[PDB]
Amino acid sequence: SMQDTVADMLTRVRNAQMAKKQTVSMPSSKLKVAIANVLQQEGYISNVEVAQEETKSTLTITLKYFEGKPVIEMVKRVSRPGLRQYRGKDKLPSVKQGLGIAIVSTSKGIMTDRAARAAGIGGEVIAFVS
Amino acid sequence: MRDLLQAGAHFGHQTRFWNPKMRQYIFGARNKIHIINLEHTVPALNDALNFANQLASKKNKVLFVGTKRAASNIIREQAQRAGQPYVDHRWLGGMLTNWKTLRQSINRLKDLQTQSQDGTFAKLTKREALERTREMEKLERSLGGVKNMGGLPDALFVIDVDHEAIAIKEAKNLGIPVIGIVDTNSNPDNVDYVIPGNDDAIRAVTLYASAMADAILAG
RNA sequence: AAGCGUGCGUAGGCGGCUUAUUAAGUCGGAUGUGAAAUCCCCGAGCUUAACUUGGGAAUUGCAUUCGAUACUGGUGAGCUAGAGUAUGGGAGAGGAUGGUAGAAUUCCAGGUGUAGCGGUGAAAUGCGUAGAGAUCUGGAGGAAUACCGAUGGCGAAGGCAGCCAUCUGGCCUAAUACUGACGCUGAGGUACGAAAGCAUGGGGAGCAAACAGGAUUAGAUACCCUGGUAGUCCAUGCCGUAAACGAUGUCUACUAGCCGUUGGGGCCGGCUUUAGUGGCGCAGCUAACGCGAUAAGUAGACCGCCUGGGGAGUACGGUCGCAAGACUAAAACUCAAAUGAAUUGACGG
Ligand SMILES: [Mg+2]
Ligand SMILES: [Mg+2]
Ligand SMILES: [Mg+2]
Ligand SMILES: [Mg+2]
Ligand SMILES: [Mg+2]
Ligand SMILES: [Mg+2]
Ligand SMILES: [Mg+2]
Ligand SMILES: [Mg+2]
Ligand SMILES: [Mg+2]
Ligand SMILES: [Mg+2]
Ligand SMILES: [Mg+2]
Ligand SMILES: [Mg+2]
Ligand SMILES: [Mg+2]
Ligand SMILES: [Mg+2]
Ligand SMILES: [Mg+2]
Ligand SMILES: [Mg+2]
Ligand SMILES: [Mg+2]
Ligand SMILES: [Mg+2]
Ligand SMILES: [Mg+2]
Ligand SMILES: [Mg+2]
Repeated sequence: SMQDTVADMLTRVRNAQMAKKQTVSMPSSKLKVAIANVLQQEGYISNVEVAQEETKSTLTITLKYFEGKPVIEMVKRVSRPGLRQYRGKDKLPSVKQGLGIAIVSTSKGIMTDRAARAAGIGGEVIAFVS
Repeated sequence: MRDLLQAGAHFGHQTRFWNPKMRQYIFGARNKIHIINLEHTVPALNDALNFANQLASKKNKVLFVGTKRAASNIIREQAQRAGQPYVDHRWLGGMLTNWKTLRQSINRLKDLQTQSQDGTFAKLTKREALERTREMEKLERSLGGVKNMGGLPDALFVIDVDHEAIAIKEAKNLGIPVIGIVDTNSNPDNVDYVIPGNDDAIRAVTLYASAMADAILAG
């Protein structure tokens, strides 16, 4: 059934970028919003919205395209439910030699790889984005 | 704005042969036929006409290529009255890619037409010249609109981006700029200036051609 | 080369959303320890180099202790998008049991009637003057259900077709209500699983392995013809295999369109929406062929399986079986290929 939801969101965004959609909606969640805010701060998406219907929330992402091709060229789930990643502050991965980002979950929140390296911590690697 | 409204640039092909890549440039579909919205269609026809005018003002050419067997008369009509190269019968695969080879036929026509009523060809048989006249007619009905071109055109104007796909691919290869009047049943794949509107109507094709020509006359 | 024949489920793996808490995983610090040598880096002595040697770095570990709580886990509390339940309808060769119908074949008795029938490429074997074949009447019996009939339907798969009753399974579909993550997948294990075969007892019309005869043929243990027994059918059990195939494991989400068809819902013959089942085709994917919302695309969860060809799915051991066999499953030896898809020719009874 549906078990990984972070990967399901990443897959929705990837597939909507492949089909030149301008917006992608999905069922919202606290962690999904926390990852969408990081994708927006790094300039990878345009806008993030969360609409409460009555009890089920819906997240809506606005996508960016730069000269035809999409901005998110590659997005990859790294820590699956079947295998979690858990890097340390020294082994934090770099994506495309620092031209891409790595979403990390640390006890200080969800951040990018270089933010966690600056803060001298690092926990679960969620996704590579470029 | 309203001149294309009374022209039938709105009505199009039936709502079963649409290309899904034109759903932005459509408005609705009444009576089982998609109707193009002319509002945002005019704002791009004007840009295409400005591009054609500024291209004719910097001393460049533009090939009018239309051969759908319906607007093949109006294309020659509104082009030869505008001093520009024409394509009326067949898109002649390899006109731009193998332009050097077709030069060897444009020169055969520049020699054959001059060998009919320009060099006073006399002292010959009446039936022997019929074969050479057939050669010249077969060559002219195919290339008589590109004789005064002499080089690769700088722009192109097509009446059916769908029916003239070989020409659009040759342009997208040779790095030329294309302009097309793309209807509902057509792909806007490599048209540099897409102009949504009818590609088969009499008055609409005549309007597109006459407007392009009147923009060419800005010289 | 490689998806178990198909399900169900045990251990296990993995699991929706919100919130409080914890701090096990995870992260950070500190403190012990992680022998020296070796490796690495600076530099020091051998005329240089090997070599010797000072100091570090490293030893990514483990333990203790303190801190951080995003994520995973635990615990409490909630929620309703997954899963399920109740209530009205609908389609259906779903299954099991028992009746019944009509056509036809075969055989039997009688009537008419007389010389062929039958069969083939051509024949012959064969059946006929004891009366065949043809035709009519009556009867007996077994097996299968023309037309409808349909890339139709139902079923987990194997499969399922006249009609009727009885017992029974699932699915679809509309509303309202309810429960509140009750889920997905599953090694072992179990259930079902074509045909052929096997056991016990029946039945036996047609067809027909084996077999017999006639042909053909160089031969003909065949193909063709005339017969024909097991078997095919029923009851009750075994067997457990198939090109058991979509050669495509199950579940979930997402990604242009167009054209059919089956079962429903909605709205005005048409439009839409669902559950199936088909034909194309964008993107993407692919060695290519192709696939393309019924993916072989994009991702995730669990499982099964592959690792050159042969020897070999064989031996030996074991489990199961009445047996036939099935299942699990090697090695020596041997070869430098075997293979897929496409291309250009040539050939084709
Ligand atoms: Mg194979
Ligand atoms: Mg299978
Ligand atoms: Mg369990
Ligand atoms: Mg668990
Ligand atoms: Mg801890
Ligand atoms: Mg040491
Ligand atoms: Mg709970
Ligand atoms: Mg019956
Ligand atoms: Mg409740
Ligand atoms: Mg299961
Ligand atoms: Mg098993
Ligand atoms: Mg026989
Ligand atoms: Mg098998
Ligand atoms: Mg198989
Ligand atoms: Mg359908
Ligand atoms: Mg329907
Ligand atoms: Mg297809
Ligand atoms: Mg798939
Ligand atoms: Mg493949
Ligand atoms: Mg064996």
